[PDB]
Amino acid sequence: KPRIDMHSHFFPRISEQEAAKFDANHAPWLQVSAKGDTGSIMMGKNNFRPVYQALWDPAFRIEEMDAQGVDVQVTCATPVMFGYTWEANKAAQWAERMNDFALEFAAHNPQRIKVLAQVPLQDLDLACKEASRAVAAGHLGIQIGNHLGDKDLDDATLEAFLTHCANEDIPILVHPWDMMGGQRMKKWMLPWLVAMPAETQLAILSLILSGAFERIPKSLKICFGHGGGSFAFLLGRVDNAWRHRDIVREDCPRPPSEYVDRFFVDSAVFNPGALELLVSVMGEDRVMLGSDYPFPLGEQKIGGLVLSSNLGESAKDKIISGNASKFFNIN
Amino acid sequence: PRIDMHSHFFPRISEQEAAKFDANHAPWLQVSAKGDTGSIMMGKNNFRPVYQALWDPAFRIEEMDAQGVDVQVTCATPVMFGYTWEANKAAQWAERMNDFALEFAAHNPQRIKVLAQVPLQDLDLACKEASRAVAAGHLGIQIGNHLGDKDLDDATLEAFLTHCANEDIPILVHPWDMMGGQRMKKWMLPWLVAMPAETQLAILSLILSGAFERIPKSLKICFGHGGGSFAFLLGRVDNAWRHRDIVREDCPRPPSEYVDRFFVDSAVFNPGALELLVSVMGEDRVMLGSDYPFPLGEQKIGGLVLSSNLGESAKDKIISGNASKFFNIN
Ligand SMILES: [Mg+2]
Ligand SMILES: [Zn+2]
Ligand SMILES: [Zn+2]
Repeated sequence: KPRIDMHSHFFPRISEQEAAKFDANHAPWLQVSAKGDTGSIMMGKNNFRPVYQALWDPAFRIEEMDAQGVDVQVTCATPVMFGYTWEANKAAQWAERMNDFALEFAAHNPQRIKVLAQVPLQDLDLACKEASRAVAAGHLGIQIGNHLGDKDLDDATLEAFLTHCANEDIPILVHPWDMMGGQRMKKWMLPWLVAMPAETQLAILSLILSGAFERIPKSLKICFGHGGGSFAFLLGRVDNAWRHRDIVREDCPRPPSEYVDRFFVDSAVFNPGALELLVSVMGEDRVMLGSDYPFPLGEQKIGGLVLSSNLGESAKDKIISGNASKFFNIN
Repeated sequence: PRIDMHSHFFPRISEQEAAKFDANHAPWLQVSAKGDTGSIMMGKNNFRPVYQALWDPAFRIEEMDAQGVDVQVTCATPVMFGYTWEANKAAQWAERMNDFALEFAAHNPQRIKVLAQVPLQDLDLACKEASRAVAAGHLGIQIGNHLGDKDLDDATLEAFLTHCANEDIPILVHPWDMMGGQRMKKWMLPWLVAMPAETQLAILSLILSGAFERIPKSLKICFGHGGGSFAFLLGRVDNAWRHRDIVREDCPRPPSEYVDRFFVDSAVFNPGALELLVSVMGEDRVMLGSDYPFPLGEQKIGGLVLSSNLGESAKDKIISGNASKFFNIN
C-alpha cells in the first residue's frame, strides 16, 4: 500500500559548457548558488526559471518525501529539456544523456525514486529506439510533450510512436508544453492558466475524434498531465457536438465520452469540486495522484486534496496508490 | 416564467443589399425557390447551412411555444459582426442589422427581445451605437472579444464596458475562435477547444488586469457557454494567485472573489458541469441560455436546468429570475 506521486520533475547537474556543446542558446543547464539550496535553470546566458534543491538533489528529495508521507515518486524531465525543435541526431544524443542522468538520480534510491524517459519525438525511428533503450535500462515509461509544433497527437508520426509504446508495454505520460496563444496571452501566467489546460484537452480530443483509439492497441497505457486539462468539464459539449454534427462524427464511431476507458489522468486539479467531477468522468480506476513536485504550484500537501475530498475510501486508495502501481508496474 | 437569454437571429437581406457593403466580406441570406431551408452567403459561396427558425419570428414563436419558452433574447449571428471592415462602414452595417433586429422583435416584442451589435474597432462609434440601439428598444449589446483579429486585452474594451455600465447597458460576450493558430483544423476543434478557452481568457483578462477594480459595480456583463472552462479551472487560477507574485501584480484580491462581478449562461451540456458551475458562480449569476436555433444549441430548452438536482429557488433564478433582473424584462 505505498503512497505514490506519479507527476514530478527533475533537472540534472548540467553545466553551461556541457549545454553549449549542444546549443549555446537553447540547451538548458543548471546554475546552483554558493550555499546550494537554490538555483536556476538557464538557457544560454538567460535565466529561465528559479528552482530549489529538491529538483536536482535526490538525497534532499527523499527527506521531503518522508515529510510528505510519499513512499514512491515517479519523476521525469522538466519540459524545457525536451529539445523537440533540434536537429534529430543531436536531440537523440541529448535524450540519451538526460535519460542516463535520470537513472543516476534514481540510483540514489531506486525503490523510492522511479524515472520516465524523454525521446527525440521529432524523429519517429530515433524516438522508438530511445524509448526501448531507456526502458530496458530501468525507466518505467516515457514522458512526452502533447504536440510537436502544429502536429497534434492525431498526426501519423505521433500515433506511430504511441503504437510502438503500446506494443512494447511502455507507459506514457503526456505533459502539456510549448503552449498555444501567440502574443496576446503573455502576462499573469495566462499560458499556464488558460493555454495549458486547452493544450491537454486538445491532445485528448485529437486522439478521440481522429479515431486514433480505433487503431492504437488497447494495451496502450497513456496518462494526461494536470487532470486532463479542461477535458472532463468540456466533455458534455464534445458529446453534444458529436451527436449533432457529421464532421465531428466522421472519424470517431462511438460517442467521445466512451473513450475515457482508453486513458488516464493525474489528479492535479486544485479544487475539490473539480476533482470530484474528474473522478465521475474518468472513473476511480483512471485517476492517479500526481503533484507536479517540486514546482511552486504543485500542491504543498501531496495527496491532501485527494484525502480531503468526498470520494470513497477505495477510490482514495486507488488514486493514491493502486492505480499508479498497476500503470507503471511498481511492485 | 421561462426566459432563454442566449439565441441568434439572421435578417432577410439580399445579395445586392449586402453587395453595396461588400461583395466578399459582407454576409447575406440566400433563400432559394424552396423557402424553408436557406443558407448564409458571403460572396456566392455557402457560409453555413441555415434553418427557418433563424429568420422568421412567426416560425420562432411556434417553436418557442413547443418548448416552454415565454421570452427569448436574441442577437446577431457572429457572421454579421463585420469587425474586419472600415470603422464608419461597420457603423452603418451595425445600424441596419440592429434595425433588422427590432423588426424581427416587432413580431411579438413582449416575447422576442433583441441585443445590438457595435462597431467595436472604433470606441467612439461603438459607444454611440450602443446608446442609439438601446434607446431604440434593444435591451443590451452582444460583443465578441475580438476585431476579427485582435490582441485580446486592452484599454479599448475596458473603456467600452465603462460606457455601458454608466448607462445601464447589459453586455453579452461571444468568444473569438482563433487561439489554435494553424492547429484545430478538424472535427470542430475551434468550437470544442479554442472557444471555451477564449471565454476563460476574456474573464481572466478582466480579473488579472484589475479591470473589475476600475469598472463600476453597476456593470451587467454575461459570458456565453458557462464562461467556457472558467469555473473548472478557477482552482488552479486561485492557487497560482496565492503562490505567484506576477499573478497578483494588477489584481489585489483572489480571482475567485470576482465571481460576483459577472454572469454566465447555463449552456454546459452536462449535469455535473452545471452543478459545478452553480457552485462557483452562485445561483444568482447563472442564466438559462440555449444557443438556439443552431444545431449545437441545446435540444430541450431548459431541460438540463429543469432536470438538475438544484433547489427550487435556484432553478427559478436560472430559468427566469436572473435574466429578468439582468435585462429588465417583465
Ligand atoms: Mg498536420
Ligand atoms: Zn508537470
Ligand atoms: Zn451563441
